[PDB]
Parts: sequence; structure tokens; C-alpha cells
Amino acid sequence: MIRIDATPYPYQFHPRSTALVVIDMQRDFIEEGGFGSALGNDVRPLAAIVPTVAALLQLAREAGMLVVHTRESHLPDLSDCPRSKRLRGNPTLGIGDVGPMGRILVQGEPGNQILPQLAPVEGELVIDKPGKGAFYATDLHAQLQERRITHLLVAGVTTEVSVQTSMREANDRGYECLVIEDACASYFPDFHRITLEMLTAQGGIVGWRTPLAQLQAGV
Amino acid sequence: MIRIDATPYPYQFHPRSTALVVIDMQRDFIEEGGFGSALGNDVRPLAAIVPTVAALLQLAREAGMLVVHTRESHLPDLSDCPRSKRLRGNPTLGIGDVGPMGRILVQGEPGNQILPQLAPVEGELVIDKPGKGAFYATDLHAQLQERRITHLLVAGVTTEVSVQTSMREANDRGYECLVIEDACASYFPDFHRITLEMLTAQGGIVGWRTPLAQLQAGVA
Ligand SMILES: NC(=O)NC(=O)NC(N)=O
Ligand SMILES: NC(=O)NC(=O)NC(N)=O
Repeated sequence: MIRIDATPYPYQFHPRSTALVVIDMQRDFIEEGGFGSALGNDVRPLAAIVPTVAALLQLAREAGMLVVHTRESHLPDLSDCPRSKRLRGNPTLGIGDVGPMGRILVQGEPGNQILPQLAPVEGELVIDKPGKGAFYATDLHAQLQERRITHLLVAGVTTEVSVQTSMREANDRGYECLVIEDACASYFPDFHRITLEMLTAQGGIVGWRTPLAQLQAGV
Repeated sequence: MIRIDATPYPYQFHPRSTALVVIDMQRDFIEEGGFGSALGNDVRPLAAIVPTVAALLQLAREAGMLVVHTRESHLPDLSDCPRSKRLRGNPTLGIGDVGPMGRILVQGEPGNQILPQLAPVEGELVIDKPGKGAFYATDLHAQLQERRITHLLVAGVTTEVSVQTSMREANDRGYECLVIEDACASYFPDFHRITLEMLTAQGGIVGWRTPLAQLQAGVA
């Protein structure tokens, strides 16, 4: 077992029953002119974590852990895009509309792709999800149970939306989750750090958090 | 059709396709000596909202809307309690241990019941759930789809745990959700306030929020 100094108390895992889950590291969130921009955000904060996420991905690959990537995305015919989601916020350019990187939040479009610095490789799971939570309308739980995974390392964007939603879903399903604090980011400084504090409050109610350097020290 | 002044913009619903969801208003969270106390919390902040939650339940009953109550609970043999949840925080008294109101977070025990002042009546749906989210390992989505429910009014405790987890799950499943801000509470006032702000940020990314007075104004 590997023991990591973590908040609120040490986190122990075995690499062979652990998966790294990298959430939504897509141009649609990190680059100007995609879905994140369409919602009225300044997307600039997210790019800062890309080298840290790359270092985490290399750590997981070198340890022989399962790597899972998620993409928030819709079928090109939008048959998995609820009308509520399409209308929310009355956006000028919405899901499926053509922006500078193609149709916003649609599978197969350039703007929907994972950044090349963090791209999946053969042997990794890639989950397209129509909501913020990685477990809703996906086979992620079944895929992790088939591989006897018990522990999840969690990274990606945004901290208070897809990352926290996915970690809360995983906690309910019995996974032991460690969020890598400097491998996550938000459009809002108002939301990033306090989301991490909520997740680990009350003796770890949703799970654990630590910086990448503490994980690197364990492996 | 009813139109409510809300954040970030007005919320419209029809009573026939709307449900009120009251989350985890249980002695285990609101009274001293249950699960909330066992996790090291001062549980006193939650009692302040009980009259507001009771007024919201009366409003939904008078409108003839479906009412859903959730209870965070486990089977007496703890077969639906993941080992992770049993071990987390290494509490001195954990899930299934005997506190002053019986076995902590277990179905059928006095401390696991909904407060009598917020109890269900005949014709309301009562969902026992083993997690913080109301949709995980429950039939809630199927029960709402059978009744053609599209809109949810949301209340209960705690704001940053079961309330936000259930509202995020509902949003992913295509529901339009309005959280009644003064009918929710947390052990941590900062986590209450910030959770409400993040749910409605970015043009309503998870849903809407408004105080009970604005909802009362829309049905008057
Ligand atoms: N808007 C925002 O903060 N997040 C999303 O819409 N999705 C994800 N991935 O977090
Ligand atoms: N501990 C805490 O804040 N909440 C819970 O454990 N469950 C609910 N219902 O929110």
C-alpha cells in the first residue's frame, strides 16, 4: 500500500486498484470561443494547470494505473442534450451552434477535443458524458467494477462543476477519492478552493485532497 | 403557469408537472446525538429553517403538487452501506452504532425519522437513499418520469452535501430546479452561501434560487 500525506488524514492506495480520472480537459473549456466562453466566462485561469495535469498523467502511466479521460459532449443530432441544457442562460451561441472551433460541445468537433498535451493513448478509457457528472448516462461505474478499481485520483476542470459532481457521485458509489488540488481549476477563484474545502470537511465527507508533490513523494 | 422572480432570471413552472423535493429533514441531522453530531458538527444551525420548510410543504400541498421526501438511511444489516462510508473519518460512534436516538443512520430507528413537524402525508413519495444524491440507487427518476414531472422545487439539509448533490444530479437528468434559499441550511454558513452562489452562477448552470417569499408571491 502507498500512503500519501493528504487532507483531512492520510490516503492509502494500491496502484493496481486505483484509476486516475482526468475530467473534461477540452478546448471547449480551456480555449477562447468554445462552450466556456459562450457561458460568459474568462477561460484564462484553466490553462495554468495543464503542465501539472500532464505530470499527473505521466505519473499514472509510469505506475501502470488505469487512466480514464472524460469529455463533456453531445451526439451530433443532440439526441442526448436535454432541452433544459440547450436553453439555460439564454446564450447568444449555444450547444450545437457553430463557434470558431466548430459546433459548441458536440462530439467530433475540433473545439470538443482533449488538449494534445493531455491526449488519451491506447489502453486508456475515454468516456463521453452528456452531463457534468462522469457516472450519469455512462458505463463508467461498470467499467471500473470490471477492473476491480476501488480508489480514484481526480483531476480536471472545472473544480465546482464536473470535478465536484463526479467526485460526489463516486463517493456515493463507494470509491475512495483523492483530488489533486493543483491539477484542478475553476473560472472562479470564489469557487475553486472552497469547493476543495467542502469536499474534505467533516473528516473527509466526500474524500481527500493533496497537491501533486505529495502524490509524487509516495510513488 | 406560475412565474417566480428568481436568480439568475425568472423561473416558470406549472403545478401539474412540478414536484417539491424535501431532502433529509431527519433527526439524524437536526437533533443532537445523531449522524450529524457523530461527524463532529454543531447541529444547531439547521433547526432555524424548520418553520420555513413547513410553510413550503403547506404551499405545495395547497397547490396539489407532488411532494417527495428523502431520508439518508441504510438497511439494518448495512448491506447498502459501502465500507468506505462506514470507515470515513474514523468516528467514535459510526453508522449503525447506538446513539441516544438508536442506531445512527439506520432505517426504522427513531433518530433516522423525518422530524414530526415535516412528516409526509398519504400520497407523498418517501425515498430512502444510501448516498447523498437523491437519484443514486433510488427509483426517484423513474417515479418522476412516470408522472411527467419536468420541474423541481428543492429544500432541505445540508445545502453543500445532499441538497447540492441532488440538484446537480437532477440538472444532469434534464429537470429545471429552483432551490428555496431560506428552506436550506448547512452546519457551515460559508458553505451554505457559496453553494447557493455556485448553483446559479454562469447563467444558472445548475438551476435557480429564490427565497420562499418570492414563491409565495407567485401562487398568491
Ligand atoms: N461551466 C463550467 O464551469 N463547467 C462546465 O460546464 N463543465 C465542466 N466540465 O466543468
Ligand atoms: N454531513 C452533512 O453535512 N450532510 C450529510 O451527511 N448528509 C446530508 N443529508 O446532507
